[PDB]
Amino acid sequence: FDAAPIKKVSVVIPVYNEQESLPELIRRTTTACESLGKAWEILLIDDGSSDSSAELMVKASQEADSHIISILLNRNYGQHAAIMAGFSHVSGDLIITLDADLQNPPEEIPRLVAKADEGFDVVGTVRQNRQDSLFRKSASKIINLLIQRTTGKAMGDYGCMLRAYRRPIIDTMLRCHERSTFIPILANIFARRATEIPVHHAEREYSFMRLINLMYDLVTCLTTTPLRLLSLLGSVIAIGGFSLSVLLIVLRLALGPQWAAEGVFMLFAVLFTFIGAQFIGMGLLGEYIGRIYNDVRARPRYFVQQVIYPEST
Amino acid sequence: FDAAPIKKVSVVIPVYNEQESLPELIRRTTTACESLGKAWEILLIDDGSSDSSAELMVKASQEADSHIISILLNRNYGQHAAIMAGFSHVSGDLIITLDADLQNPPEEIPRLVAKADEGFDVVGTVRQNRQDSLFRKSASKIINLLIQRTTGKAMGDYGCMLRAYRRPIIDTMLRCHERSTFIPILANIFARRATEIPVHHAEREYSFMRLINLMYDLVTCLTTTPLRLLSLLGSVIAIGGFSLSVLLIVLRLALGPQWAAEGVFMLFAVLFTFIGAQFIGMGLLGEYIGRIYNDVRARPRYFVQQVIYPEST
Amino acid sequence: FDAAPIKKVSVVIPVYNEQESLPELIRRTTTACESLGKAWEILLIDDGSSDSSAELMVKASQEADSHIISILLNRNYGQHAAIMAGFSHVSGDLIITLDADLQNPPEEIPRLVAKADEGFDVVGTVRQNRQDSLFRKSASKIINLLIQRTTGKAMGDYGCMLRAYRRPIIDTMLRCHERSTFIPILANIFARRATEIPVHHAEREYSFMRLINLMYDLVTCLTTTPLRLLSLLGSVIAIGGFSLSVLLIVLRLALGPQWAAEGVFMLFAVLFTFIGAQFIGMGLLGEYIGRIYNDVRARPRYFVQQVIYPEST
Amino acid sequence: FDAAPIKKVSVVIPVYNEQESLPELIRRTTTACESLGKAWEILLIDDGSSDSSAELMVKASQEADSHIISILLNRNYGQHAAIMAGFSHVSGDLIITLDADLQNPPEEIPRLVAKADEGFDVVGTVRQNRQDSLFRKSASKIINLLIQRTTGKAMGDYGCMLRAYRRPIIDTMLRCHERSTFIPILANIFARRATEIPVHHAEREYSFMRLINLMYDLVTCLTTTPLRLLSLLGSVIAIGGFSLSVLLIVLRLALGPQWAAEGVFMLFAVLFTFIGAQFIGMGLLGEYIGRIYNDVRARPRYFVQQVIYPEST
Repeated sequence: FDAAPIKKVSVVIPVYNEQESLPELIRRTTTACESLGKAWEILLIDDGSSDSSAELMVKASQEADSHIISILLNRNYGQHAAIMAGFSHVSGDLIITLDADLQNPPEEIPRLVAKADEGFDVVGTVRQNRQDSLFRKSASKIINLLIQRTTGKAMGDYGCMLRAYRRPIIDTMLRCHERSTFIPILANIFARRATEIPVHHAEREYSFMRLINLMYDLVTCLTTTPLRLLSLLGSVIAIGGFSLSVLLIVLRLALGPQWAAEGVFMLFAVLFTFIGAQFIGMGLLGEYIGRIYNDVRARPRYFVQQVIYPEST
Repeated sequence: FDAAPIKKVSVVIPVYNEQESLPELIRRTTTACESLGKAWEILLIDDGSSDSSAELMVKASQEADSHIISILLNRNYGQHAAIMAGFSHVSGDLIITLDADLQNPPEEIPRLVAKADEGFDVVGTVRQNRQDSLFRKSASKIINLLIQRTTGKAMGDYGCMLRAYRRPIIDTMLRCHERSTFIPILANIFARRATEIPVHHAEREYSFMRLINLMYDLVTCLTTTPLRLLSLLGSVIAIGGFSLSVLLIVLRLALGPQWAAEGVFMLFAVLFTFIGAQFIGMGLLGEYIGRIYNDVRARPRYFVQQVIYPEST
Repeated sequence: FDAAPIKKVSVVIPVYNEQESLPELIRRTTTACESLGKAWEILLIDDGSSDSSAELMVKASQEADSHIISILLNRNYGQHAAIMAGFSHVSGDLIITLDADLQNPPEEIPRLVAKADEGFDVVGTVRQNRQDSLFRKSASKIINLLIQRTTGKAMGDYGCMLRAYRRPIIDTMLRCHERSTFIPILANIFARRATEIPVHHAEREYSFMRLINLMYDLVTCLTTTPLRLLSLLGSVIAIGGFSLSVLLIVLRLALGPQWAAEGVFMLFAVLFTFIGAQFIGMGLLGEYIGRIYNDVRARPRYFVQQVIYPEST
Repeated sequence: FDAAPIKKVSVVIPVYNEQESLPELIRRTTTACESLGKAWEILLIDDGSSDSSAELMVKASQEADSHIISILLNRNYGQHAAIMAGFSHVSGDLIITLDADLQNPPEEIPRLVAKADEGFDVVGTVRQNRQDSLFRKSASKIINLLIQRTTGKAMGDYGCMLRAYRRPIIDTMLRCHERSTFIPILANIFARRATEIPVHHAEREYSFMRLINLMYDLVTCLTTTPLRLLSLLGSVIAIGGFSLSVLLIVLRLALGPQWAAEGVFMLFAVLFTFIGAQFIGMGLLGEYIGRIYNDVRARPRYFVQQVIYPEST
């Protein structure tokens, strides 16, 4: 929970079939870290590549005066799991995640280090003038609002990989064993102070079905409200059907029969009341189902910064 | 599990942006504790405040001859989590929870200590002549009955913060890791002897949507009966539709056709039978869902007071 | 896993407001145990009684040359929990459970010990000529068949308290932490050899709503089949509606219109197909829900009796 | 994670009432293992047999110069549990599972050992010209495709028992405590390199209801997609009903009334919209239910092969 100036930096980079980009990535990333004036290390994690990426990483770590640690996985498990493997081997005070495709320039690293020295626990980035499609642009805005309400911190670009975390944030994320989650969201759940800064990127150009799968992951990770709306929806339908049934009953007695299908309409009104009550029942199940999920994840409830005892005198 | 007289008292107070009230709270609370004639300590827990509350607490704990312990959290986590942080640092025999807004006078503390010395494990309070709205007043009565049936102990005011717990009660509540719960309810699940006494309070004046959210938390924490009512409701609907279908079939044969829409009515009757069977199915799922929730919470099953072995002679 | 002759016997008796019966229970139970010719102990567990039962138990355990161990609970938790408390304090090779109301004579204890010496891991009892009501008598038969199919062992009377368990059976039941269960059922899940014998009892005369609650507990503890029947039921309804819809479509073209409400009937047939598909969906959820429950309970998968390694020569 | 040549082989064989086949199985299996030129052991696990199988196994293990280890279970628990018992007692580098009914010849063992020496972590088998029924043949093809998509490895015959696993694969499967699963599927989730080879078998001739039960186990073990299809199905129904309702409303105003039952048709269209929304609600529950199941199983997220640190110079 230290707010002291940073002394060492750790860089975490997942690798999966990056044979062509590695020589340039290592050179540019190394130069930027040397300009910090601090101790540093670089972690390369191979996620079961098949294009000689592992051979290059071993050679780099054996090079004279190297600061590169190579972690090799037995097979492909995912980018999220590869990052968590790196978190378990870091030794620095500030942790920075980066992409191996060189979409995010390594030259932006010094800016994040300087911003963190001002006391921010988490430092994010926002890509400027990326000119995405309207559907994707609109979706990003919706996600940003949802994260702001739930976590209290904003996220302009949830999909950007360039971010900085302080060590106390990383240690607690290692205490969360939930399989479905999003690391940037998890950090803001424990962060006290956060900010974002603008960055530039390489020109563009996941798939559509990957995007829709991601929407469910975000919503389930953030809120259980959708299960609450089932009961609200049902109560509206149930009340509407009940009111119409009474109106038809009272209307015909005070005004005599009016339509040939008058009996059929009353039967439908009773049916709609039952349909609404079914939504309430499903929402009733949702209240228990949602609470089971929180207990299963078992996130930490609090973290203590310091305790002050009265003087023994 | 001691019924012996109290020797030390611990006071737990959550703090969140109470800069204006702290100077008066510390003075009044300190005086009342000094009148007990017992050893005492006061715990102040800051839940990520932003109005210089943390600075005052540190100064108070460093004051000469102080009995104040200050616990600082890295960010805001909630009143419930802040209280649990205090429970993990207490050292007394009787634990008292209090509010930092001075709604509940600190001068009532000696009364609770005296009542606990008579052998009661839990001592509650009831606010007199608070003149709440009819909807809120009616809701409190319903909650009191529900808690009485389930726990065997009554609770006139579930929302009052001034309460006393003996150490054996606090230790077991620390063994319950359920995220959604209510501390006063949890205490009565392990208490042998309990009572409530009247108190006075400052004049009044959560929001409406906060109240409805709280109702679900209370019901889910107390009972799984609502999932049982789905099957009962369905059986009534299913039996009604089946009876009407038979009546129409028998009626027309013994009395000939009667209505133009006679065929349509029979189809509706068959439908209502299916609708009821759907409620049974959802209730069937509820039986398993509710039992999963109890196992996940994993509350203690029993506590042993003492064991008497026969004499070795 | 020993099949050796029994050397010591442990008797477990839950107590809850048995002030009048205790003096006779202790005398009769003590005499029967002395006739065995083996070492023995008696455990009395008080489940938060309020009629001086605890005072008598302490006096009995302090009596000269006593074999009685008294376990006192801080409050009432249930008969099932009281029994589990006794299991955690036994020291014998054969464990016998008995009722404190003297409905089951203590004089039947020697018979169970003799039967267990023949090599049976579990020994049960069946009450003769109890002349229960037809509804209760029929329910017992249904439960017996269900337990036979699932466990491979029969149970004539699931409600009889007089039973004997060998130590290896008790130790494993202590490794099952499921809150909702039935001890006699759990024993047969690990027993290799079991039998039942007839006994006599005091003349009769739970409530009706207690009986229906118990039926759900038994079924959920034994099988998940009821969730499978939802899909089977839906497929029948869906196939029926689809067939009728085709018949109406083909029938009218090859035979012209026949009824005024012909269009309405086709709409109902389409509806019934949707209704059936809803049952399939609920059953689809049940497949996952039922498997979650088994993992949460986390019963032992196997127990090893002995391992024979080849001779070192 | 060694790719080194195999030095010792372990054979695991579950036994349940194989009195007639054991003498031939032991002789043939022993000869094949002696031809390998490596150290070897054979494990026989008795799953609560009742036909003198246990007596023969003990005699075999006590025979002079024997390599047979006998593991006896207290009762029948299942073939899957019996295999896991063997995995906990193996001591070799390559693990081979075999059937005691001699359907799979033991003479195929040397082929699997040779194939594993080429660097494959898992080696499977495919039965040739078994001439199964069309329904069973078609089902096998569907399962093979499903496993290929999910695991990245194919499985021609999921039901064949003859397979080889390297030690690193077995150790991790012991870290998966899920009760419902399929061992061959679990191995491919951690394997880097896998292959299958053809084998021959004895001529044929589970039951039908056993086959349908197995289909649910496979699908639940592999994917949660079926819960996603509920929402997709509902959206189609909801959109269709909404479109038809608008068409009827617009059509009649611009073309006047057309049918006597025009009002009834509109009511049905509104109903179908509600029916579809119910499918969405169930799918909404499925998103949470499916994620609870993955956390409960708690499979390992990754395995590290080696870590290369930079030279200290």
